[PDB]
Amino acid sequence: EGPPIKTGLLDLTELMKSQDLLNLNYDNIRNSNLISFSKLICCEGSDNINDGLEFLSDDPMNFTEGEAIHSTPIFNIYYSKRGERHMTYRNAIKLLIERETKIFEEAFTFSENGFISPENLGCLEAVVSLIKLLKTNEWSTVIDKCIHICLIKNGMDHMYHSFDVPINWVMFREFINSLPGTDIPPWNVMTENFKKKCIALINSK
Amino acid sequence: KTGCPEFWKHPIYKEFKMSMPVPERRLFEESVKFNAYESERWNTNLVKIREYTKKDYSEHISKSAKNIFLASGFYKQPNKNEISEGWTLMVERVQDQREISKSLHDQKPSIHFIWGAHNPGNSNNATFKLILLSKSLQSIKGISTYTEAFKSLGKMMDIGDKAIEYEEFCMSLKSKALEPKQINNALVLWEQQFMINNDLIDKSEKLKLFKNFCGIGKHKQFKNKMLEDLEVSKPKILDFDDANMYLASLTMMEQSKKILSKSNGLKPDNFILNEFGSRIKDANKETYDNMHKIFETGYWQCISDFSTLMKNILSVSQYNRHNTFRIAMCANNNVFAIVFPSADIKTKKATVVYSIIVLHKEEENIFNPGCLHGTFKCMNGYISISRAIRLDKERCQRIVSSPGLFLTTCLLFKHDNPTLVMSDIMNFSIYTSLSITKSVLSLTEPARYMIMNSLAISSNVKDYIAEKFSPYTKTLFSVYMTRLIKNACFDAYDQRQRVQLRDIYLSDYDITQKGIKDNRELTSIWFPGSVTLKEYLTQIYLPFYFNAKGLHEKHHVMVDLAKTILEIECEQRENIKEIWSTNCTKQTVNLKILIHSLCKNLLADTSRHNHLRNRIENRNNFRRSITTISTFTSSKSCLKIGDFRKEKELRKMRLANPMFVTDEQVCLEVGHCNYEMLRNAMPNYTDYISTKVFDRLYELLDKKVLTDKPVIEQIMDMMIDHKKFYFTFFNKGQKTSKDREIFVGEYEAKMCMYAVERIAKERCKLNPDEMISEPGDGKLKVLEQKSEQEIRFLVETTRQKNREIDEAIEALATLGKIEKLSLGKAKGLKMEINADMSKWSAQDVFYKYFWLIALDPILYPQEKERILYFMCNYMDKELILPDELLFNLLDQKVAYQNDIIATMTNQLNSNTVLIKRNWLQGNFNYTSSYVHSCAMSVYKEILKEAITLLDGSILVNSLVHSDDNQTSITIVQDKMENDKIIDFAMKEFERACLTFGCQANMKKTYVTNCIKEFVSLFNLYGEPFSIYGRFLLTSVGDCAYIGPYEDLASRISSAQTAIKHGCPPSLAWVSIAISHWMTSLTYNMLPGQSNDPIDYFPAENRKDIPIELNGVLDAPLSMISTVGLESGNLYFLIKLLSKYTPVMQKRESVVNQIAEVKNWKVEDLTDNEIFRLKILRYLVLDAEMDPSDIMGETSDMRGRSILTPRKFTTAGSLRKLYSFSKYQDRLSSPGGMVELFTYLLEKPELLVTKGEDMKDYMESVIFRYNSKRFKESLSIQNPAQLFIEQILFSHKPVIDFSGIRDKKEPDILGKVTFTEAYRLLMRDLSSLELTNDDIQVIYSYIILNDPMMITIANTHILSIYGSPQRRMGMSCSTMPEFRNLKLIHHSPALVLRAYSKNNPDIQGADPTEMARDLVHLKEFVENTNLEEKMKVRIAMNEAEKGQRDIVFELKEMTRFYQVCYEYVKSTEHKIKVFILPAKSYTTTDFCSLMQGNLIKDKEWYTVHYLKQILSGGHKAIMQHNATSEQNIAFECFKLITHFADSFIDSLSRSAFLQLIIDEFSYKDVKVSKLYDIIKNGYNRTDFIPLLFRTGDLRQADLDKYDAMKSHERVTWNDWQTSRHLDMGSINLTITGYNRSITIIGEDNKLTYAELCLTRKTPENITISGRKLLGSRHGLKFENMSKIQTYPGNYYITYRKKDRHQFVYQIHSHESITRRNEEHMAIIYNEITPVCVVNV
RNA sequence: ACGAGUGUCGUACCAAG
RNA sequence: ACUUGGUAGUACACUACU
Ligand SMILES: Nc1ncnc2c1ncn2[C@@H]1O[C@H](COP(=O)(O)OP(=O)(O)OP(=O)(O)O)[C@@H](O)[C@H]1O
Ligand SMILES: [Mg+2]
Ligand SMILES: [Mg+2]
Ligand SMILES: [Zn+2]
Repeated sequence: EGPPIKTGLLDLTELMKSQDLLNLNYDNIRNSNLISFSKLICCEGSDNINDGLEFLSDDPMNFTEGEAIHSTPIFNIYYSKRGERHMTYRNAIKLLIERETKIFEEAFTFSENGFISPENLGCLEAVVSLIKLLKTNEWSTVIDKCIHICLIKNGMDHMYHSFDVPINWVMFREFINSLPGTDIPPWNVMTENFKKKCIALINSK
Repeated sequence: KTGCPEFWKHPIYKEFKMSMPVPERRLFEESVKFNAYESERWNTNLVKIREYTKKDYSEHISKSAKNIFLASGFYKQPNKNEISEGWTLMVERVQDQREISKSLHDQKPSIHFIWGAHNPGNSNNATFKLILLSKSLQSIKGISTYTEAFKSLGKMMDIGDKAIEYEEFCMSLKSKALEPKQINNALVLWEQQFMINNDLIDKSEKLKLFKNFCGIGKHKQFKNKMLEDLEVSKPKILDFDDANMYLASLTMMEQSKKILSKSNGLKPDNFILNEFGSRIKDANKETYDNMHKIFETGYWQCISDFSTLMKNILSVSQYNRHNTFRIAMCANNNVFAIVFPSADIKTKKATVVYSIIVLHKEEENIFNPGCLHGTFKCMNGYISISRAIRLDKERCQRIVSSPGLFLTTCLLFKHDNPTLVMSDIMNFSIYTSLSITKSVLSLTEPARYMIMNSLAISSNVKDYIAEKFSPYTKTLFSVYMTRLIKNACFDAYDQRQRVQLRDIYLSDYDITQKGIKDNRELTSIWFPGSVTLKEYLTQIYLPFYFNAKGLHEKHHVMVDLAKTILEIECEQRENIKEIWSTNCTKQTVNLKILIHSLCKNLLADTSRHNHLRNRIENRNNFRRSITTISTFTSSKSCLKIGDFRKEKELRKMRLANPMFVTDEQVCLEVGHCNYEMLRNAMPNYTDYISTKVFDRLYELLDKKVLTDKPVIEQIMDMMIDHKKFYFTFFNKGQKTSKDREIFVGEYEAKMCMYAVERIAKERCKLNPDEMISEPGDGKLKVLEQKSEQEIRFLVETTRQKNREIDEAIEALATLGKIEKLSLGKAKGLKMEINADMSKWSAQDVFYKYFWLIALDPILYPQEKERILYFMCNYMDKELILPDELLFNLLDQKVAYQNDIIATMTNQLNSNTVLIKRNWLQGNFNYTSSYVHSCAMSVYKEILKEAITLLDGSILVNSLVHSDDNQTSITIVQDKMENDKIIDFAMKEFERACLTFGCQANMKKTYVTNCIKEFVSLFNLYGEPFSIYGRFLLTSVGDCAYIGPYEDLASRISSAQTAIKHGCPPSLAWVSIAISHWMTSLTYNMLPGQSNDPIDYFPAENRKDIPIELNGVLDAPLSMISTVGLESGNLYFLIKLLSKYTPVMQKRESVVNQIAEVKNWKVEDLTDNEIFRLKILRYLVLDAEMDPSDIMGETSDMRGRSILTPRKFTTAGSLRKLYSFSKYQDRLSSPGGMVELFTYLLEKPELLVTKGEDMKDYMESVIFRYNSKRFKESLSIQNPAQLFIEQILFSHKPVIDFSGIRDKKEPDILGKVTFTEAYRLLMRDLSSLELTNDDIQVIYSYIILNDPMMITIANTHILSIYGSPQRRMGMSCSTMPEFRNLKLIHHSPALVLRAYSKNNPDIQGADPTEMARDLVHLKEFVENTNLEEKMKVRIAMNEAEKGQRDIVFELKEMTRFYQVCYEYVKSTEHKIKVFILPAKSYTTTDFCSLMQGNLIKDKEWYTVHYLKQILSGGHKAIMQHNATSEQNIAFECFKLITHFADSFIDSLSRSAFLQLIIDEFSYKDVKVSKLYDIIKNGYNRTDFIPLLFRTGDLRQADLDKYDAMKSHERVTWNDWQTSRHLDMGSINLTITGYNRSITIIGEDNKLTYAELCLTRKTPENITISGRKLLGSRHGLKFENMSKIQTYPGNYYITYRKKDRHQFVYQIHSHESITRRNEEHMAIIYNEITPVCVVNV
């Protein structure tokens, strides 16, 4: 327990509490979500993502390897093995960011133009302002952090802290139920949980 | 002080001695007289006897092991051909034993009901429905047997246009509450009750309707039955294997599905939805959709209508004259019932007779489950009438409670299965939930074992089907289910091959991923579709728990059980001649093998503890008084032998049996036998009665039989004083197809068996805190551990034996030789034998236990002689036939053809049968378990010898419960194929069981590859598994009807137990909703009913009322599972805390938020909040209002309930008690009860204890007889009678509510009703004052005092939900470091005993921890001002009255002790094993896993916390000396250094570490403080890199580090990736004085080693090698690859020493070659080189 | 009729005419 | 066999293993 360690947009103190990112396997870190990485971002005005990663280690890590076992109930064991020179924690974090930011931006396109498109920006403003008013529920902060991360990667970290709340609570329901849902991404369940909780809470309110 | 000389002359001992060889007799007699306290060594006798029998044991082991080459691999496989042959044999046997009927009209009703959809057009008015029914009955068109009677019935219920007059007459009758009032051709007696009008019905038609149709009086009374009237025939059942019968059953099922799958045309709106729909939908939307679809179907309406109609039929079955009938209606305006006159339903074994009538617009639109009598045309459609149905109270209760069972079954079978159709599941579930007959039990009970054994690798299921399986198919659904079971058994084996193992992710410390793959390839059993393996096992095991308990009739079940016992006894008498055998004869024991195994096991067990006798004495209170042992002072039943003519005797009649009729009694009337005629008709009848254990102890103490001596001395004296043992039996009443006999014995037998059982228990490896009848879920973890170990053994071994093969094959992969090598590699094999023993207690060789007493080294010769004398007498016990069975057999009038009961009782000359070899059920659990473990040890030895014959590797594990056995075998060999090994293993398992007198059950024993099945618990290849549904279903069918809160609490506990076994959250919410709904139905508490509390308390809805006051449970599913029944108060307090905490403290720990409570104001509090806070302050933390009168109550007799309905106080049960007469004598005395009260007041500890000596125990028993609830615990509470109590008498006062601290009659009668109780409770609570200080006390002693509640509150407050994950590695976990979360160490009873006696060192507690427990209790008492308030109240009352009131002071003391007991009990939270998605290493890990596992059914999430949930407190900061802080610092730095080395860049590691040291904190202790502690300690040599990087290293540290070379200093310059699989770079360095070695290698090739010395000579080289490699380095050196050698070099070599121990040396090439080559010339232990050494 | 059953039972009981 | 009147609270029930 202690004050956060600010090395770029990363928070090493909050890395200490991220138990699923403390794997010593290159494949496990590489194949994580943006939710696991969202807890590490406290940029507070950072326009890039590849500065704090210089504080992450560059030593080789382990990677998984499989092998069949000669037994009557056949099965395959998967163990850890010393990786190559390019299997480092920093490289795994970079690959995680590169894949997951793209996946999320595709999941929150909301447009025929793209993620940065002004209509998508207004939709994201409405989504963030919903949580600005409605008390933070258990499935909101994760999305807020992911949106902030993807805005940093898209070069408009400026247009996240400049969010101005535009309230008629009946309008929210329509805008949200018509909001489309993903199928392939880990947000195939997350964003639907968010919509269900938000519509239920605004109905109660 | 003296032994028993009588034992040597006993007939049983002489028989036992003459059956043994002469040397064995000498050994037994020398072992009995052996004194381990006077011999040179304690094990002189055991070692001598072990050596004497060693040769025979070795010969037996070797001969059994050599059979592995004689196996053929042809074991019992449950393929389709064998199942078909077994089925054919079964059909022949059942056709022989039953009368098979191929005709359809012999079918019994599958469901005792017919149903039709409601008419939306017609009105739902009772009078209009009655008029419509009357018009429809009269207009029946056609002619039949009862058409005229039905039309006459319709006529005699008409009212014409006098509906208004009928309504006013009914209202007038019901207002004041007989003479029938002529309305219009109707003799109305009451609302819908009519009198049979003789003018409207013909006499012949009336007789036909009431005798032939309803069975009312058609029979002849028992006094008039003659020889030609008794029925002799076999039970008639339908031909289940007939083609036409099966087609008819299929037609019935198809029609039921066609009619019942329609929509109701309504909107689903009920209690379950309106109360728990949000939670169910949040947990899983598909479950909400499924239940919403269920509510829309005709199935739900049909079953709800049947339940409601049954309730309305029962409610009017009280006052029925012989010439009347009643009409019952329900919410369906087309379904009615005619209730026919019978006995009062609330009388003994009374039945109800009804006939269902349905009006339907179109024919064939009738639900007819084999119950219809006829469909006749009438005006405007058709009218269907069913046959008359007679039912008893238990079957009516099952019908009433059916809807919850149906909903639970439908939702359990459909959970997460899109391939299943809801209609088929609903059809099957409605037919299995409304079944109240033994026809489907006879299929559900054996289907489990049949299908599980057919799915197994090897099982004996063919002979089970051919010999034991016997379907009992009286209904068409029975035929359908028999066909389903047959198809499942046919398909089980050929679909076994569709199960696949999950990929195993192991990491040298844990297995992250394991289990069975979840692919829907298996074929569903009960309905079309596909299921996974887990869903297959659920379908197999689930219908066994639908069955109703207690469907057996005493008349037949008593005779059945007596026949079973007597048949076993007669078979043993006339066919078991030899006691000892050597060819595995049934019911014989191999003498020498048994003796040797017992000697070896006793030597192993007694060597592990040097104070075993003291453990036995202390753990079982052997030196304490008899009154301090719970089992000797309980309310259980025991037997008394004597002369009880007066007690049991409760015009003359003669017996029906001609063999017991005197010539002067012929001119009399025949009557049912009772005690008087039984006593007169039996010459050698021994009299007996059943009393209570505590009352028997009271009587024995009063008559000076028992004294105040230590209990063990009294037991030893009783073992020789009590020579004749008598037992009786009764039917258990379990849900199986056949009942279990339970034996009740005397008190003295209880003492004698207690001593032996406790002696044998301390050697067993079972948990002393659990019971045999209730195995704990901790075994669920044990299984897992074993499996994991075996998995590792399978991975390391095969790999180790196939490394060379794989390497060569791979080099050749980039061919005939390839397959030649591949067939020469060692293969692995996994086997799981899941076995049960057949007739564990009945067909057992008791004589073997004799040796277990003779060979015991912890007993004296006198004690051994007395125990063996007791066992000899026990082998002479006599079983008393119950008087009811004798009544049954004395009124037959026809001699049974082959009567075993008459033969074994000398034509009923006596009522006792001598039972010799059958030690009765449950009397010798631990002794038998110990001998079973010895048998398994012998079997393991046989397997080890057999496998080492093949030069393979083996690992055998064996878990042994009472008789349940689970043996897991892992084998790795390259010799023979696996089927031969499996066949050998099973043959040797059977032979090992037969050697020790046991026998494997052909019904439950089977063999699998990847399925462990211990007691109701599964291990699916490393993954724990439990059928959680059996906890949900049992929560619906089982209800004691004690009260609303009691039933609700029991059901919530069942739901919590189901959650702990892996129940998905949506199903748990469904179970909780169903529990609440059923509890509200039973006690009329639904919105708008009589007892609805919503409008009596300041609550908007039921969520705002505590569940103790008939509210609903508002708590997260995480709190219920981890706390349970205290989650409502905790959640309410947390909601308050969140509501009234400033926003600057909203996201802090619960402690910091509670610290701000003092700034609250009571004025700005909602009335509901004040109400609930007052309840918490004065009803939970105090005893302001008594739920019942407390005089005579003890400290543990106050629950968490507030409104407790009264129950039965059976006077018949009480008058049998010897101490009750003494209590009644004392009560009717001038100054007896007041003197007793004064004595209790002078010695208040008797309120907590119950007397630790004779006089105090008797006084306490007499005092407790005043409790009025202790008397209700000694009485009979029939669940059926209590069920009809809530229907017949709903407005009767039942609650003994008595305000605030004293401010002809029905058997159950209270003082106020429920609504009056609510009103009085509100009137009294408003008189109390709540202050900010009171709220502080509430928060301080409900949350702040218990670390567990603080943790739970913090988890609810600080939780942050994270990434979704998939369940792949479910594992068992307790709460890590839970002992830090225990505020009070000891049990509440011990803590209260210590508090009352004011003594930290009591006869059962540790004086060190009891002091802390006492100081906790004293702090609670002082801070809540409990004692001060009690003293103030006592003084005020005494001043007001003038003289001291003993009654008031005694009541105040009782309240004080009950409050203290409840507070101490509220601390203990029995968090047992949980099943969690991942492995738990800390408390935070456990809480996060448990919280994230209980929010969605599809996936589990990751939960993080803003702050520390486990904040340091009174149990966390305290209890930690200097070494604890030392370990904390060590853990902190071990963690931080490696975290920096793993996740921090090299150039920023030192700065990061400096920041960690100077600024952060670990476990609430500053890191700087920890670093200072480790620098100022003797362990700084373990943190040299840390000291060097910071700069605090000294030359003294280096001298200390390199000065430990004296003990060969071993260091690992690098960690291996996996040290068990041998992966990762091996870089090892060993150093001593003037010698060092360094070894480098990767995986299994040690690349090289360097040996630095000071004298380069071969002698120094070898001595240094031995001294270095012999250290504790951890490198194996035998798992490394063998290398070639070159001359002049030195090599690290390994060699075998103890078949598992190895020697590592350094040798030369010529040395190795010479020694190996001379070793070849004559197992084969050769020096194997591994690595090269550079000297 | 219904419940139970290869064990004779339940299928209310009593009195009076 | 039939009519009238009267009576009826439980399976009087329950083991070992904590
Ligand atoms: N309800 C019980 N009451 C008393 N002892 C019991 C009870 N259930 C089990 N036992 C004890 O556990 C042992 C195991 O009984 P189990 O139910 O496994 O059947 P069994 O008597 O061995 O016969 P089988 O397997 O052939 O039906 C019994 O012999 C008895 O000692
Ligand atoms: Mg058994
Ligand atoms: Mg068993
Ligand atoms: Zn930012």
